[PDB]
Amino acid sequence: YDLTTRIAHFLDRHLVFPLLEFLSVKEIYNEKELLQGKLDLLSDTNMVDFAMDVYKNLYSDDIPHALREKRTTVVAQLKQLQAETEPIVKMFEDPETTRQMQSTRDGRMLFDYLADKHGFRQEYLDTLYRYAKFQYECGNYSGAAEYLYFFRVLVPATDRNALSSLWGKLASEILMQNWDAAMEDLTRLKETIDNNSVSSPLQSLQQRTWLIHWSLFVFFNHPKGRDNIIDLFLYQPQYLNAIQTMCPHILRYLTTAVITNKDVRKRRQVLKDLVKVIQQESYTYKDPITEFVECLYVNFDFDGAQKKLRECESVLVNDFFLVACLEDFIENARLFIFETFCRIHQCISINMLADKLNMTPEEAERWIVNLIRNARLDAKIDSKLGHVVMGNNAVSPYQQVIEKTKSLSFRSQMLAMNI
Amino acid sequence: SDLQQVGGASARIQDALSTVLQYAEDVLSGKVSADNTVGRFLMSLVNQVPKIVPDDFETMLNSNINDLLMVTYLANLTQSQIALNEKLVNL
Repeated sequence: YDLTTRIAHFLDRHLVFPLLEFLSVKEIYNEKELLQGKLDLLSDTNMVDFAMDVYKNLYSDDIPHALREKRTTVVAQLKQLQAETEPIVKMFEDPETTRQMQSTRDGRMLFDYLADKHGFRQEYLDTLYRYAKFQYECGNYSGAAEYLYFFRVLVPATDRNALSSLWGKLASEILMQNWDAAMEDLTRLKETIDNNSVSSPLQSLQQRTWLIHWSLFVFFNHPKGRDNIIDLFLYQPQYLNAIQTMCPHILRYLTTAVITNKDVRKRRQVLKDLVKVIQQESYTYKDPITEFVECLYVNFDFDGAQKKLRECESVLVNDFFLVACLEDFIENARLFIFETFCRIHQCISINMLADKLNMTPEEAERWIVNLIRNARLDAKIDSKLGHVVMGNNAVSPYQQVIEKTKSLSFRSQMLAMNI
Repeated sequence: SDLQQVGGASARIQDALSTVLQYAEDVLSGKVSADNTVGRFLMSLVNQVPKIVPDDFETMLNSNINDLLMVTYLANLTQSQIALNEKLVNL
């Protein structure tokens, strides 16, 4: 692929502001912890997710990172460190810097209202340029940045400053929880990547990763963002080669967002073109919980598979990542493996499903009746042995061939009989 | 059809012959040369056709009549497709 040869010389030399260091010596579910570390570096420090990281397993070392930025909210980081009792004696930058920033906002704010009121085209651009330095320097001041970016955005060096501003507004208001602003810049970012800029190797890759970071976590209508991201740049499960790929996780959410919002016909293409392409072949042997879902599905097992998927449910229900639709994923994973299994089956005992998944046999019967009720399974149910029996053995293919061969030719001869 | 008429002509001679053979025994005394001899000829016929008797076998026979009819139907379709090719190339 073109853009892949662009990657091939470079070899994971990505430009990230945290450099390389993330929260060390982590215990539970190491693939999830490793994923959190590559994501923290590629999102330029998350922040919010540090609390989530500590909630699943007790770690002290967010303090670590959390002490070293001030523009989240100076008072919040200072309260976080003094709750811990970190005895820094290095908190002297902020009263000087914030006092310069206060004078800078008010001595911009007077011009803010004049430039709006006068409406003069040079004055508004000069006031915007005089603003642009300040909001780059501190966006905490978040609503001040949003007011500035509501109108013009663009300053004389357009591409870099506009694109960094869209990433910064999207990142800030995802952290602050202002979803409408985040939804606006998810939309504004995917519009902005067309033209593009110089598109020097790493820039295009960072843009792909930023699209993954806003799409990933699920607030409102993220299945539409799933549709927009996959056919954008043409269908990949990770969107980078050069062996080190591990984002890792997006295919899990993507598969569920196909299953609960679309027909599964349709998962035949996902199996070839996302699962068996070499980017996922690289990812699969870095995530055995993802591997069990795909490897059990493609080999069609009946009773190693169902136990291992139930074993995987136990880890997945203890995933503290944002995803919204958690039991929706798990329940349609149970349905989709059963639906896949039943495609060519002769029989299934109602009890033998029930023992296996740890459910009662009546609950299992009513669940199978719900497959039939939705037309996800042709069947008869034996009332007195308690077994569901399938029978789609279609005797006589000849007629539906006969339909087509003589409908076209005979009517074509009738068309001929008129000149 | 000529063979079927010869066979039905022969079968009607058998009905008439067996009627006379029995009636010869009823009238006074007869059938001595036609006793276990004819009873073996009639069994020789019956053992071959219809072979056996149960429901499994007539169901199998009717399934074969449907397949022979399906082959005959497909032969009408091949001949009609040869006709569709014939009708296109003779205009």
